[PDB]
Amino acid sequence: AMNLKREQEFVSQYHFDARNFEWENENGAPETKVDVNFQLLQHDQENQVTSLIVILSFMIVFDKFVISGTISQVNHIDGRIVNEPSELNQEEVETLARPCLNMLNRLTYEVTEIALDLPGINLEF
Amino acid sequence: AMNLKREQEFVSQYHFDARNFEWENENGAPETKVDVNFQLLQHDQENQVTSLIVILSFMIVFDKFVISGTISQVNHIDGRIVNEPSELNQEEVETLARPCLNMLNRLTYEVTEIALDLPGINLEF
Repeated sequence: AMNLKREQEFVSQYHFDARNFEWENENGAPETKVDVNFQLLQHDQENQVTSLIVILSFMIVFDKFVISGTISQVNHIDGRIVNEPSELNQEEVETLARPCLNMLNRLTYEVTEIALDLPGINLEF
Repeated sequence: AMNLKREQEFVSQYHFDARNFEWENENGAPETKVDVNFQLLQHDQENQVTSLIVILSFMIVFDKFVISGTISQVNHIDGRIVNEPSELNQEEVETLARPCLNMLNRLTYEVTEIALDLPGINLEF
């Protein structure tokens, strides 16, 4: 089990936009892309803690609309010095991103239910 | 009572953005502005119906974030030719905009509850 201390997850940007098919005719249709990246904040050598920001950025393309933005969370990994965030494995990355991914799922469910007047879309990320 | 036939309300854009105080230091803080405008679609002379689009555009500034976008609804005013939408009075304009305003209130309540982890903000528009 990762020994994580987590700060409050933070929405920097959450955008719902209807697709503009006139614009896409000229410029091409947007593509879905979802990415998790990491910013180092601090290595505490004495206590062996790495503080970083987990950053979830997304553009998710539906038939009629696009969901896009960035959600992030400061995480402290207790008991490990992670020099380069690329050394974290897939399971570690998912664990680190889990609160952000949940935020994305819950905003998307509520916004799509309300905006479309249909049962909410569950991304299940 | 207005004799309205309404089509489904439509979200063109609904954006939540954290304020960028570095950007605002250079560029000035955003200001709240909410506006209702009208696009004529058709005057049906025989049936005496004016079809228009009611367009609610908004930028709403909170301490830490901004809500902005556009929500619209095609309305048909049955029994009246409205040559120039500026001839509608305040009560008529509110009635025409009511579904859009409700959409704005409900998206804002849910998005703020989820994103901020606090009771939803009720705009009460």
